[PDB]
Amino acid sequence: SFFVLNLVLGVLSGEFSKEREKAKARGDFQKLREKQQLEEDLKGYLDWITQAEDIDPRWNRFCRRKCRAAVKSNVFYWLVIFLVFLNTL
Amino acid sequence: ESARREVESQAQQQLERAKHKPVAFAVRTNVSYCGVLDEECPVQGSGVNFEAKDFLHIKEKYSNDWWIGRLVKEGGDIAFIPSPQRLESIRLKQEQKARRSGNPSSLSDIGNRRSPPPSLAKQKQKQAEHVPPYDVVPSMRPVVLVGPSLKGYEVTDMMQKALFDFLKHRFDGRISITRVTADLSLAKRSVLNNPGKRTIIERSSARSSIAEVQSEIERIFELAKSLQLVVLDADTINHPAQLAKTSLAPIIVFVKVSSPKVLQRLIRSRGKSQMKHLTVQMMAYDKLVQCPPESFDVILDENQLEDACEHLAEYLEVYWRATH
Repeated sequence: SFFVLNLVLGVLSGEFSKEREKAKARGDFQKLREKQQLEEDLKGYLDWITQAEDIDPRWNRFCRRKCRAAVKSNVFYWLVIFLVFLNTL
Repeated sequence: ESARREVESQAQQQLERAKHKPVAFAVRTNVSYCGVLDEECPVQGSGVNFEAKDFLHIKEKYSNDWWIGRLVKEGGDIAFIPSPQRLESIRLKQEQKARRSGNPSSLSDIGNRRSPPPSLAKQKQKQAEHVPPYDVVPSMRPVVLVGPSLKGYEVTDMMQKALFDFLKHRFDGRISITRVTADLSLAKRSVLNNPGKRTIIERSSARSSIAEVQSEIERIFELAKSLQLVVLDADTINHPAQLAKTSLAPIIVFVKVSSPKVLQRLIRSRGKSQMKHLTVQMMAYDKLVQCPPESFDVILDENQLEDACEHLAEYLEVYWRATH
């Protein structure tokens, strides 16, 4: 029960690596690789749109020009974390 | 030898008395030739073997033989460059002592015709395209912001508004933004004898945009004496081929959209009425991403504004402090 279990675990864990090698040769990890970076850029390029969505050449820029900064100024991070801690309490 | 000693240091004193002299005009090189055998200068410098299309501006109206000026770099020291007429007469002097330069050959055939080489191997004709010596650019190089697609089309030009603030709203002492509704792409100053200047003169090139596109040069070039990069929002540049031929040759910054798959949701985020042209959106972007990358000097493959605008900032942070 402690040696047979080791044998079974070893055989299964060495058996699961051969299929991993076959998938790597086929190249199934790339699809996950591209999806991560493209999603990062598809969100990394939305700031250009959102930061310039309220270009002012009515005056809702009054808040959005600082709401974007304020909610991302390491204050709403440690304050929402504190509120979540209070809720858990 | 009192003749050489008396005037040897003439250039060693006149280039430092006016250490605060204001620079004007500009020079760009085409041929980089050393000065060990071609010194011919009271400066006694090593040479002018800097690079092709070197960055240096000259305004010191010296004699008609040579022009001592300034090289723009981390240090505000002085330099020296050959005169535009000096280069023209000497670019063939290096090939003047090239024995069989006209037509005869040295392949064991001596005495066929002999005679001095023909005058065609000189500046008598030189009619390839009448390319002049070193040309002039503004006090700094103009700025053209290509990408992500055809400018002025919703998403494309709105990518330029986001990065804009930065530059201008960050120096306010080196940036004088400006807009031009002028076709720079079909604009070239290699006119035969004279561009159109009149309006009703009834000539073959009267009703043309050449007259109204040359009128914006006075807004550039010498006008840049305030040391400002001068950006433009013209919807004309879509490839670094047409503009990088003439004297303008601005700095081209390419905003990189990485793989041409993330651009699909970037354009389709507005839903309907964004595919009037459709096809021209997603390969005009990749066209730029074909030409010699070298063309554009700054690639902007980066994430949210806080790091990509730094790339633009650091490019001009060393550039603005090097032009003085």
